Amino acid sequence: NYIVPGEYRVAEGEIEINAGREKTTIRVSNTGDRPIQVGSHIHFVEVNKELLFDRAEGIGRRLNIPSGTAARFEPGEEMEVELTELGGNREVFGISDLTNGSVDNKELILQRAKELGYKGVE
Amino acid sequence: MHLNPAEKEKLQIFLASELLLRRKARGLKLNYPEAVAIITSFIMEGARDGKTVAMLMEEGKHVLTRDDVMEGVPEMIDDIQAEATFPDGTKLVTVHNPIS
Amino acid sequence: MHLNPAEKEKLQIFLASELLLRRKARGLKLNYPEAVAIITSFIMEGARDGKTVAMLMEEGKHVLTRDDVMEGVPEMIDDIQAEATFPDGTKLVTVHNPIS
Amino acid sequence: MHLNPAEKEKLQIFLASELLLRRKARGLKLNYPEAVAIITSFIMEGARDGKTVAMLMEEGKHVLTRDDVMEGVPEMIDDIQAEATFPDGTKLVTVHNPIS
Amino acid sequence: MKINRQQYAESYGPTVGDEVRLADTDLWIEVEKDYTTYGDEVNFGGGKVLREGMGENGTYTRTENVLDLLLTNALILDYTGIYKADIGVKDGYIVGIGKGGNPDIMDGVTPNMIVGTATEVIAAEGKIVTAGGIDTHVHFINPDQVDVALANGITTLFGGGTGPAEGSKATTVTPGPWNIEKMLKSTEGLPINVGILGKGHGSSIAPIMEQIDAGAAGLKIHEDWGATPASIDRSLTVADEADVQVAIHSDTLNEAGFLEDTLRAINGRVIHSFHVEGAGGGHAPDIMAMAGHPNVLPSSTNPTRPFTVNTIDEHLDMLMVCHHLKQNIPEDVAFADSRIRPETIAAEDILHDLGIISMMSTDALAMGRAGEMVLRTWQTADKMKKQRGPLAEEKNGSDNFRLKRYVSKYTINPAIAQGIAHEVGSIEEGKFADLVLWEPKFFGVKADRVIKGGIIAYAQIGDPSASIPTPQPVMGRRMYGTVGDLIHDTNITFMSKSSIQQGVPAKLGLKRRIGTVKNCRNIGKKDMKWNDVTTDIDINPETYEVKVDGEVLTCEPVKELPMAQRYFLF
Amino acid sequence: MKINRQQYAESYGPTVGDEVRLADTDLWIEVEKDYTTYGDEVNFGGGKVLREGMGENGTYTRTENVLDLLLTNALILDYTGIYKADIGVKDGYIVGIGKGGNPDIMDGVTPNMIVGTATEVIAAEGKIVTAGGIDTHVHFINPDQVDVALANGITTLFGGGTGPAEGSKATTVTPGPWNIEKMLKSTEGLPINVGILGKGHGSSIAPIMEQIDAGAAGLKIHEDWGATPASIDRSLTVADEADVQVAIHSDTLNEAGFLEDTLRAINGRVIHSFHVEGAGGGHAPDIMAMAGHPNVLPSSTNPTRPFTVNTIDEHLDMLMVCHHLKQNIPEDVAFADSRIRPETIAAEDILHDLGIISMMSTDALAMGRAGEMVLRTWQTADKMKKQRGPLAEEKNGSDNFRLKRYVSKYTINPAIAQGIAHEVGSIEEGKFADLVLWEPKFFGVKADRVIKGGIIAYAQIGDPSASIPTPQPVMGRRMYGTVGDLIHDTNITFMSKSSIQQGVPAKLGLKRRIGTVKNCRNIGKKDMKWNDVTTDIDINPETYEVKVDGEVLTCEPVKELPMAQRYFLF
Ligand SMILES: [F-]
Ligand SMILES: [F-]
Ligand SMILES: [F-]
Ligand SMILES: [F-]
Ligand code: NI
Ligand code: NI
Ligand code: NI
Ligand code: NI
Repeated sequence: NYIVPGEYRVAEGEIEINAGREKTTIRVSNTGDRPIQVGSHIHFVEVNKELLFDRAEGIGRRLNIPSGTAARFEPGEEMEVELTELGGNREVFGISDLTNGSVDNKELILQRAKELGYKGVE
Repeated sequence: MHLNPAEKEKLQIFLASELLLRRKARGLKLNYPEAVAIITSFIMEGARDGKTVAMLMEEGKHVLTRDDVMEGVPEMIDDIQAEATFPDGTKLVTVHNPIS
Repeated sequence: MHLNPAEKEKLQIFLASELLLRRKARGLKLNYPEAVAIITSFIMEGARDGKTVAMLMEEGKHVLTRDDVMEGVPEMIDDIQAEATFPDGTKLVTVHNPIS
Repeated sequence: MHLNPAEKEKLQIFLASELLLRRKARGLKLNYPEAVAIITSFIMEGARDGKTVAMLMEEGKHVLTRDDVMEGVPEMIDDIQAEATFPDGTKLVTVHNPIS
Repeated sequence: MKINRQQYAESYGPTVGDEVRLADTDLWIEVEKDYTTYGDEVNFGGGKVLREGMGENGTYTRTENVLDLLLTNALILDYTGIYKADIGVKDGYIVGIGKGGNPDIMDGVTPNMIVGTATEVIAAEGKIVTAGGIDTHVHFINPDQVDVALANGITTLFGGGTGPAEGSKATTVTPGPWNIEKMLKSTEGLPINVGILGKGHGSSIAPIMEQIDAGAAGLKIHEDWGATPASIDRSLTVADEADVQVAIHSDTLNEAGFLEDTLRAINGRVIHSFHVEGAGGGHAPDIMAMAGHPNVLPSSTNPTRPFTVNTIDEHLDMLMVCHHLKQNIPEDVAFADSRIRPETIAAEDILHDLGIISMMSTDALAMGRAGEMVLRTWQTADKMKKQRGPLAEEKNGSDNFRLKRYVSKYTINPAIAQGIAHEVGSIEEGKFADLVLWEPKFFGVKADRVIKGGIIAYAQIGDPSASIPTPQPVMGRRMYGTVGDLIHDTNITFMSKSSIQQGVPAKLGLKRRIGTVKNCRNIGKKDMKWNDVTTDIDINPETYEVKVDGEVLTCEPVKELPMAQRYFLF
Repeated sequence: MKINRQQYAESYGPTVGDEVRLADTDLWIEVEKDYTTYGDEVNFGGGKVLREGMGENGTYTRTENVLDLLLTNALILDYTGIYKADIGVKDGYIVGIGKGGNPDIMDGVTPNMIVGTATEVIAAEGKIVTAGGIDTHVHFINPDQVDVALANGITTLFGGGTGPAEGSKATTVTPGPWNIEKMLKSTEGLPINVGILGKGHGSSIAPIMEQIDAGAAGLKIHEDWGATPASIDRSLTVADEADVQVAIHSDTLNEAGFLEDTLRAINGRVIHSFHVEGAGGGHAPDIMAMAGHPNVLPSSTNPTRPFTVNTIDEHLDMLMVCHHLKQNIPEDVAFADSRIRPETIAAEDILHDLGIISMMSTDALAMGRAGEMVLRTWQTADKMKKQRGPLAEEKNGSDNFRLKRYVSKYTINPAIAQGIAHEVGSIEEGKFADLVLWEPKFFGVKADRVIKGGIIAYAQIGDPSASIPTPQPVMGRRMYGTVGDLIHDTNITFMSKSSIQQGVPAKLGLKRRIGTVKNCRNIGKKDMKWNDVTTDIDINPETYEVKVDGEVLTCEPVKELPMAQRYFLF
């Protein structure tokens, strides 16, 4: 019966994020010499050019991590991450200007990525 | 004296600490604003004494203990932050979880 | 600390009482605002101590006597009123004719 | 209490002097605003005690000496001026070159 | 991937089924529902979600479903529910309650809650958000009272006065066209919403009505101006024509009538009965019986709230002091003993808990505390839980029913009573964005940030010279919503329809938002949210014992309250 | 008759060749030239020179070359020189720098500097007079920050915010047309010059541009809103059309790119790089390399200024606190160690001394101190003198070159960067009379009097009840320039050309002087007075060591600073 003012008494159970969406695991490496940290809601194909991964597997996806968190890649670090699907209209505008429309346009996205030197366009 | 706005405000912290210290001395368990005032004034006086930021981050956790304060007060105070003029100019001290 | 407007104002009463108490201690007969400050601060500290309103109504008449104050001061002070946070929340204490 | 604007302001000088006096007591060399506060409060309390303007002009030069203050502080303070209520009403005291 | 509930609540605030303690009370509120899509929570900061192309949309102009302001992850406590949502504000009004962000990439975004280039963000994760308090019993006596009110989450002041004049120190009255005009002009500088009451006294209609036409928003009948059958009648005839509310402080002395005579004069018309328990004024000893009637909108003032061990001693003397009574005048002593009654004060606690008294109010500076309406509401609810148990209506564990009953007393119900609930009084789409954020540890005690018309007006914030705003001293301070001409756009002056039609704002050069008082005369007790109970209240004229449904309503005074010495420096 | 130099300086302030110590620093400034005619010095008082028929002309009307205000015997410290002159003000602007008085009887009177019936006098003998500080990195979080700024001689605040909303607590952004309008209205009550930055984020032009048309004076790109290649690009396209400046806080996380990618997006366009050292934000670890580029206008924020023994401990924790980081999240720890770097902070001291970082700024209340931009500029210069010696450019004895280099950092250079140097930022004929008087003993620490548009706005002054204004307590106080409608004429709201052309001031009822932002897009590093150096800055990605011209730039932190414990009560 000690009172902590304003304390929570949370319910039992756990919260599943991004429920019902396809999940994909991919390996990613920071080929650069400075650290790269990637937020939960950036269109994954549009991350820093010097991250090497199968760029196609980043299209229409973002990290499957709690909203507002990030994945960190030290220089030279390679690790696996899990991605989830973008939702809503599944359109991306701005960021690196690789999409500017539907994420369904994989060929166009990859063409732009390749031309601009985003590593890992296969 | 050429008091600036912060010097005027911060006099009030010293005063509140003096009040709280009198309450503690007559045997009262201190409340939330009293505890904050005491620890804050301690930090500012410590800067004036020429202690380092790192010293004050450590010392600030030993100014008041849970038996000095009312139930729940330790858990109400996540940190106390204060800026003061050190020998090397104004710096911020943050004391994390000052009362266990 | 989360000071509200009244907490800031009422710090000044404590300060004025501390000033007045120093003047009394060096042998001065106290004047009108000094006497009011001392009795007011006594009430507020008494609330903080957990005394009742009724206790403070009684005690407030014995804080200063006519020999502690200048000529005419007892007759200038018809009553002193102060609000403070008691264990059961804010209450008003009125001390009637505090100095006979 | 019926505090007027000057009474409210001048409480802050007393407070700053009390702060400075605590710093001096724990062995610190005082700085510019600290030194000014101590001498100013001394003047105002002296008026309250019923000293004359002429007494305070003299005494104010002996409150702090150069060994009580930081390098350069004596030369920073050309004079200290304060008004207070004497037995014969408000008067201005100017202490010239208070710290040699 | 799953997150445990403790960690989820720490990051985003609580979600469905989680409970939160209100300050240091025994009251727990439970999240009833949550508008989020788990994994797509909005948040703002370095590497967070509300960034261009991500949770912030980079395409749409402000007009295109974009918000001016998003409060993320709020725990809303309101008569409408206790639930988790983002709150979206535009043009100073609440335009969406739901889920904000970017439909490009997020699921479940409310269509008009797009975070775009135009959008400011306030993080409400881990905060309780309520409507601004509506204080309908304000004496305008000392302008320093405004900050006092804001600091405890009040955003609308309805009442009267011209400063520390004896009429105003006694009564919520700004009398006559000229005093009303002057105080409407003064109001241009007060950083809070305001409505002004005229003097509800006269035996001819014109002297009363000209106050309404001058810009008053209502009337106050007060015994100190003669709460006679005639003044009651004329005021209500005016109010019925003008569509404004009348508040009453009845004839304590029973000089021209007893309670039944006042009720006869009212003649079934709608009226707001101030300090209905009666320590604050009214027919001795039985005024509180007003609260049983269907045409009465009953409020308490705060010094009797709740019943404590110091209440009587304090009031007996408070009454003596402010009425300049003498212990050596037997009439004055008998008067005080007839007016300050533990029997009715104790029953008042219970009548609140039963939903029979519908509203709280301050009585600021005229037997009431400007910054304690919200505070004492929750202290009352806590005392009632301790003494009467969880209400029968509660769904196991939580105090949600009680919390909705009590929040309604100082938000929606006073707004409905005054004819201003189209603008203020609850967190609902289409209403003015007067919002109060509270840390749960300080809930009901000291507001974190008070939003007025969509801009922060008051905040507990620290050293203005510091590197960040959190270092000491943290104190309540006026924010940019109160500065310059922004004070005009963030606050509402409520006025009668007739004064608005007659162009009073232009005549006086009022620049504040102008709110119309309406739909005051067609309401009753049944319209008081969660507090709609009508019943026959019997008050024994000899013993002052209060009975409802044949049961004596009594409870004990308490020696200690929560929301008290843990928090306050004095 | 001859006067010895000591006595001359005591009476009239110093003259040619005399030196003055800056506060308690080791820095000495030397009078380079003097506009007076010895024997005809202007002075005011009983039996003094500025009296009718004598030094005051009794013939001419105000229009006829007469001044509204003469500052007598000023020691000017400015990028244009360090020299002795009278300063003449008329219609709120500096109209003459030279020699004031009466051509009837005095030699050498500047023709438009007649002291006449219309002329007020401020005695500046023995004072140092500078331009008001131009702070271009202001978060509008707490209105109490304005006095803090004035007290340390700042007269223009450029930045953004809506109060203590999370967006504003992180970023200098007032987002969207509505928030911009609201803050323009708030600005009517702030006694300081102001310009407001919109959100430099979006992937379409219109959402960004509508902020400029609404009255923003510039844009801020901030990583917390997504400092992506797209947002950078669109903001600069808008700025190039609108002729306003863009400030950037780049992608610390290197999420969408490294420094080179941000530079590619900028594509040679002009940009103001905030807190270029990077503890305050930006591409880790090499952001400071921005300061080598010709199209970059680089500023520091003040908490790293200068490098001291407490700086790192303080920042590592400051960062942790304000970003709500956890010691038990390895990413957050690695993030802090990558962002707070002694190697780059030490190099930042040197880069200032070399003229490679051109500007200072506060970062008020969002990792920066509102009242310490001027203070820390001089503490930096003093540390550099102690550690690096007199600069090679100095003419024996004095620190004039260093003093002009450093005063430019907080006066003229930020004004040029923002497109407002036609109005403010230096003591020159034709510019607004924003002037700060300093006693040399308090120089850079506490301003004596701050003149805004030719009227004193803020002053260190004593007891308002006293016989004279010098008795205690002497404290900073708002003066008559801030009162009533005079606040409108003594301060400038800076706005975009398009908003001015579209009549925004009239639409919003703005009464302040309206300043036009212009000539922001056609400038570069070469235009930064005394701080125009371009070079290749190499930052080692492993060790964070900074090299220029193949030399490692390093220096030690100091344990003590001047302008510190001798002066401050806390
Ligand atoms: F009343
Ligand atoms: F009342
Ligand atoms: F920042
Ligand atoms: F920043
Ligand atoms: Ni009443
Ligand atoms: Ni009342
Ligand atoms: Ni920044
Ligand atoms: Ni910033």
